Amino acid sequence: DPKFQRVALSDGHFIPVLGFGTYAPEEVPKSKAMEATKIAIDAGFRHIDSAYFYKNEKEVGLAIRSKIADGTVKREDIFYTSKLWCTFHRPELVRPSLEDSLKNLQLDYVDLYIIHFPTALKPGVEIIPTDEHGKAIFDTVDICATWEAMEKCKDAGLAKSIGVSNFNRRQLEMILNKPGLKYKPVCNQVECHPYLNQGKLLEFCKSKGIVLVAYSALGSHREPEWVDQSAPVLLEDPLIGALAKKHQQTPALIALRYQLQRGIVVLAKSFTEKRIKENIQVFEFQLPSEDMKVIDSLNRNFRYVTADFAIGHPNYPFSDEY
Ligand SMILES: NC(=O)C1=CN([C@@H]2O[C@H](COP(=O)(O)OP(=O)(O)OC[C@H]3O[C@@H](n4cnc5c(N)ncnc54)[C@H](OP(=O)(O)O)[C@@H]3O)[C@@H](O)[C@H]2O)C=CC1
Repeated sequence: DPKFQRVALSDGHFIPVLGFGTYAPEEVPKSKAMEATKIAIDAGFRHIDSAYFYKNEKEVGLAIRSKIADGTVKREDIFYTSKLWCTFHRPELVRPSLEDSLKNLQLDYVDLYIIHFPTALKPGVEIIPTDEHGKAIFDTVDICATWEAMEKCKDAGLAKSIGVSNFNRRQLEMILNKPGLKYKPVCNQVECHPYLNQGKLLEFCKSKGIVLVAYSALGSHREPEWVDQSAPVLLEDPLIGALAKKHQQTPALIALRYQLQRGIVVLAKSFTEKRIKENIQVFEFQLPSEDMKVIDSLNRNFRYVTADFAIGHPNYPFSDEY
């Protein structure tokens, strides 16, 4: 079945091309990620994307283990991703954080463990420590030192593959060029959609054998406190709509298909049963090249995720052109 198709990672493992996103706004209970991940697995999703920062790994782990126990899948059929949060970048904190995730999931390994952002923050109890004025407190940690601790996690068997998220081209070169490098990042998970199509970073990643993984491919949750209401609304875009009508699909499906045909691994979050089922219908139609070119005209360098917490940090990723 085409919906189970996978893309080769540089390390010899394989990643399903469509993934299920599990983040939701803080008012949504974590149970809904559990319930939705069960439905996703039933619908045919096998790649599941989470993070320490989402505070949902006990719930997503329960979902996965329930679907292993009712025989819908085996562990090896699931591709689960987690992410190292910025307050754990110090080398001594990386494996213990992954081990905590694994204890919360009740799983023996993750398929993929990635550095969530390139900006280390002060370690401690707070997930985003701040000062008196509500600004985040930075830390100074060499990203290469964090990377070597990620390599040790692969060697320990706790992560089948390792990668990065929200890195720019300069930052990927830092790791690629690290003396002693043992494992190249297998991916770079970044925002990507028709308003931010990532064409330059994609070409760079492809030149280096790194898979680009797209988040906010359906336009995000648009939470205030990360997105100004003046943000363009991807799923209401009238041209995406016209193409959805042309193909007898939906806007969401156009947005997802665009990414698949560019060699991108695309995430899609939905906690609505009908939509979960819809989204995996992306494998049931194709776009012609002329329509791909039209969708390329939508690019406007618009980010739903600016990571304002990290503005002023030396490793802030989004100042460079790519
Ligand atoms: N590495 C990183 O820094 C980041 C990683 N991520 C990952 O990427 C995932 C996806 O990105 P995210 O920004 O969460 O959201 P998406 O861009 O995937 O959009 C989710 C929104 O689209 C809605 N939606 C889903 N499918 C449809 C459909 N078929 N028709 C209409 N609306 C639909 C959802 O509603 P509903 O659920 O109510 O159905 C939700 O409101 C995250 O969950 C997370 O796993 C995201 C941001 C950052």
